[PDB]
Amino acid sequence: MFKHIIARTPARSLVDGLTSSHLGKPDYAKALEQHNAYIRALQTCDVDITLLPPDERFPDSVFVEDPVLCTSRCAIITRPGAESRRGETEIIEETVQRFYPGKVERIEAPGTVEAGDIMMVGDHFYIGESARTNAEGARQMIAILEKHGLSGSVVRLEKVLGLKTGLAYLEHNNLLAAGEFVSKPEFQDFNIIEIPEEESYAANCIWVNERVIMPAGYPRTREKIARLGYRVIEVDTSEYRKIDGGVSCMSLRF
Repeated sequence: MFKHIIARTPARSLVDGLTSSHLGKPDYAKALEQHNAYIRALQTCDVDITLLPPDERFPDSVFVEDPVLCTSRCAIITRPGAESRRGETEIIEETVQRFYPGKVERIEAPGTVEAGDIMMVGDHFYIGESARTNAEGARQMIAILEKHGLSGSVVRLEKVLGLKTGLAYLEHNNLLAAGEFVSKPEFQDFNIIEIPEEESYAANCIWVNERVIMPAGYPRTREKIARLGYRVIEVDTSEYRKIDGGVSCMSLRF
């Protein structure tokens, strides 16, 4: 159960975010609206929201998910592989302090980590290795998790750019899997829910106090979720999709 959410308002320089596709550039005017709709969605999940102001110096700052990992025992300020984002950790640490007084950790060079590559299952965190999360980084992470009585294995990435890009743990041993992940050994004791190819983007959803927020326009996937009896909530994030961003990326939940 979550009691807090953290989000940051999209910067105008958002059009110059770190994309890796020819999905086109995002429309600030439209993106700013989707974010709002996003927040209003969370306003109905019995959590209190700490909405941070937009910082133009970081296009992708709206993706607070990556900068930090928030656990039930501590918080780990990560270290963004992408340097244009590495500063984001500093503009959020104050908020992190307020919530985790005296219990704040941080990744030190040369290792790097982006919480987007981490999935939280119970007290275990799966850390998929990517271009953004190198071996050293992940190592320190598990090191820290262990320090505070927590665990964290590692997962190997074939196709997907980030861990929670084809996965989503909706609690109750329910996993959303797309692409490779569907048969990845590690998650065979989970109620793997397959996401069809054309809808692989909906593999990135978030479970919030029994409600489940997902991108708008992915019916099939949507169906399966309502199936399980989750109060599904659709939010159009198309403009974030343009820069590999989704519902999980846009917030910290703890």
